[PDB]
Amino acid sequence: TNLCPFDEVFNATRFASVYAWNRKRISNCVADYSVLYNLAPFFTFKCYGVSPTKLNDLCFTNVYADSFVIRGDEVRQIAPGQTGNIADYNYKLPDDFTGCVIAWNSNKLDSKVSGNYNYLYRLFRKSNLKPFERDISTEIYQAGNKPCNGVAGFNCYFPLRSYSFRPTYGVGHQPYRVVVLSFELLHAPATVCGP
Amino acid sequence: STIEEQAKTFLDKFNHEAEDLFYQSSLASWNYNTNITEENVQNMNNAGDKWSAFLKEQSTLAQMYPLQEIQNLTVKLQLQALQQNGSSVLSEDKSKRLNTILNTMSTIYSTGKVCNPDNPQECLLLEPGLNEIMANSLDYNERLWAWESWRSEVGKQLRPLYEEYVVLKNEMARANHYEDYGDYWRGDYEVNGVDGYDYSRGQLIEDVEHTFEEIKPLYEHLHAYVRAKLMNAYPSYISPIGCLPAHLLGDMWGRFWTNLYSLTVPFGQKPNIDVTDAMVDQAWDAQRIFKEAEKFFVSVGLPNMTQGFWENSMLTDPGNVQKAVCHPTAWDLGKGDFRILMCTKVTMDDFLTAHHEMGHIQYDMAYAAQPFLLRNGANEGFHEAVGEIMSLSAATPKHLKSIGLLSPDFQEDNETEINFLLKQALTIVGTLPFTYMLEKWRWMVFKGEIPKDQWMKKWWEMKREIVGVVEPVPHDETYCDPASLFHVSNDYSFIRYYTRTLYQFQFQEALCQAAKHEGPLHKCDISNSTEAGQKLFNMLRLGKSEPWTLALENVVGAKNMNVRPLLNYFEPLFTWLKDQNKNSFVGWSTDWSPYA
Ligand SMILES: *[C@@H]1O[C@H](CO)[C@@H](O)[C@H](O)[C@H]1NC(C)=O
Ligand SMILES: *[C@@H]1O[C@H](CO)[C@@H](O)[C@H](O)[C@H]1NC(C)=O
Ligand SMILES: *[C@@H]1O[C@H](CO)[C@@H](O)[C@H](O)[C@H]1NC(C)=O
Ligand SMILES: *[C@@H]1O[C@H](CO)[C@@H](O)[C@H](O)[C@H]1NC(C)=O
Ligand SMILES: [Zn+2]
Repeated sequence: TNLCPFDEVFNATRFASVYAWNRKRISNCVADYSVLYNLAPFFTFKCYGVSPTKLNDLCFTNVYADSFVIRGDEVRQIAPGQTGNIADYNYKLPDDFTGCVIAWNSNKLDSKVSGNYNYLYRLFRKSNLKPFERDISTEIYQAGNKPCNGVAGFNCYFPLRSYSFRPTYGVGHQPYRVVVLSFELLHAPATVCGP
Repeated sequence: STIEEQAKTFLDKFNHEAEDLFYQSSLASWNYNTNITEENVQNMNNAGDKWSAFLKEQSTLAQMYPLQEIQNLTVKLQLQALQQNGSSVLSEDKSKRLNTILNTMSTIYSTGKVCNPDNPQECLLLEPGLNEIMANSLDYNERLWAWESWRSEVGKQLRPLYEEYVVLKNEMARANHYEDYGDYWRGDYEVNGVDGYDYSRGQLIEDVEHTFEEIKPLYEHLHAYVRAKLMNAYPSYISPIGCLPAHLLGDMWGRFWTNLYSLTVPFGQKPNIDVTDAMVDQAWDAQRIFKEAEKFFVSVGLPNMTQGFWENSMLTDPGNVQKAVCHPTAWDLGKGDFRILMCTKVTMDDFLTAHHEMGHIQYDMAYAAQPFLLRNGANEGFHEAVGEIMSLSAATPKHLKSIGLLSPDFQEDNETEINFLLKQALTIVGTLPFTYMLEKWRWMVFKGEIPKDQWMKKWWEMKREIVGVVEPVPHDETYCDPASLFHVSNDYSFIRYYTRTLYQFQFQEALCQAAKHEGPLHKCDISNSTEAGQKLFNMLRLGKSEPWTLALENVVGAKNMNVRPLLNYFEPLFTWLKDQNKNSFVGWSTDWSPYA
């Protein structure tokens, strides 16, 4: 009768940057989604593959607990078959993605007057992202026809930008915290069913 | 790689950096505006200087992209906006001299004072002494003294400064691949690279002249009417055939004829439409006014104001300790941060200006998806025209009856309509000749058609020819009367006030062609009409991403500025004036002067 640790993830003091989005592997416990199914302390919940209307009777192999914080208007980009800044340079979801996504406003926490330069996201990239890939590179992006020599100059840019979150943005620019619960199931006994 | 690909990333970086810096500068300016303290001034100066330095450095960096090898219209427009040299092409000594000249001219204009002899202490500034004297006093001698004293105690400090400013600006414009500074200003309407929607920089003068020529008869009739009323006001000072003296046109410079309304009421037995009493009676505050404005804008399909607008904006004078400027303004800080700053009062004028500022906010909100360099109106006349069309729509008696503010027993008759159209014409018609005349004089002075030793001699010639305004006191060449105006001495373009006055009347009727209006054009209202709202939003959402000819065509179906809808609007007053002018003479003689 082990409860999966869903309580300590949602109310953490801080989440990492967009390009350093946090992952947690959860197995061998019991997870009950009926706690948040009919409580409504969040703002947005939507998902694909599994119907939330009492489908926890099935068995899954592992649970991924992806978590990060982004801009509000970019919450649309966390979805299968989507293209954009986040969907090309930060985080790309599979076309047949199965799992749930919960997004809620975090203006009272992540917004500071005169900016909150603590959240980073990639702006320029040399290619696109394969599904479920990580980017922790700090290499200078080359846009011109000359070597960058490791310094910012003509046609040489730093690929990371910081959100300047301040409590006077519009709803689109205000910080939104996103948690993606992915139910990974393969050929396995799949002890993580969540009765 | 391709040069456009080398420029796309540069534009992306510039956008992502300029958004934050512009937000910082705007926030600092807003903090100064809502709270006047020394630390606020220092912070705003620091933020503005940082933003300006970043802009100049980015422009210098961008000047290295060859525009001749780029074909995408949006990228070409953005890089053309970012590649301007500005005044940096001028030499450092010349640039410092120009900045000193501009600062001195502004300081002289905004600091000088006027007082009669034997009163060296009690000397009045421009406001609230000169403006109130001009707009309220009916004494001929006092008005003449105030006019001549303001024009003689200021123009002397402006004439040599203005000559040096003209020389420096002309050489700066010539050094930047322009014929002259007038061409630099006309370059705002220039369109190139688009097939079938092109515009030449020299076509603006031709279009303005054509429009004024076809406007002329209405202005002649209105001038005859105003002249007859003024002659009845002054029994032995205005000739039945002469022009109008410049010191009798309401305000200091005669830009607007609004203050003449009290002397030109057609039917004085019927009071104007003043609804201040109904505003006060029903316990109505600023919040209620803005909710009504929001409902009016919602009724046509445009979105509503967000929560941030309600939380952050300042819709009431703070009073107590805080000191704030009360000039209404719609602030767009960016990143979904919209505000309105105004000292609301319970008056119909505030009711209309609330709709004006809310239209400004809606138009700013419309193109928020465009890149940073294209987040402005198509040209310098669209934005205020969109502002004014909302007030025109909301000022009709039908709308005021649709909000439960007037008694249903009130029935509109022809007398009230004549009064309303005359009041509108005393502001709309009475400023087009002045705007066109001043812009023409400045254009041809920059071009060099007028030698310096003849400047004033030409300036007052058009006053006799175009505007039909005569000089009360003879003037020598040493005077610099045109420089006494606000815009000319602060290096401001002054033609935007012309095209706007036409553009709005093209939009209005177009929207009324989707509202299925039946009857005259002076009573049309776009409320409760989704088609008109969609048609307007189609133009608003484009911003500066397209040539203004396409934006105009997307609404009115025409590819050029036109004035026929203005005459269609003023047809009833035109017919009334034609009927009333059976005995009065239309026209004026230039050689007539009050002092002979
Ligand atoms: C205005 O500024 C002063 C000093 O800068 C400060 O003490 C005061 O709290 C400010 N007012 C508001 C409403 O923030
Ligand atoms: C310019 O590039 C944009 C890509 O953002 C494209 O949508 C547009 O069609 C292009 N226009 C031209 C004229 O190349
Ligand atoms: C002015 O702009 C042109 C290109 O628009 C550029 O070649 C020139 O260097 C600029 N002037 C200065 C002084 O940099
Ligand atoms: C603005 O209009 C939308 C309609 O989509 C509505 O949902 C929202 O509640 C409105 N805003 C307010 C403050 O009522
Ligand atoms: Zn305005």
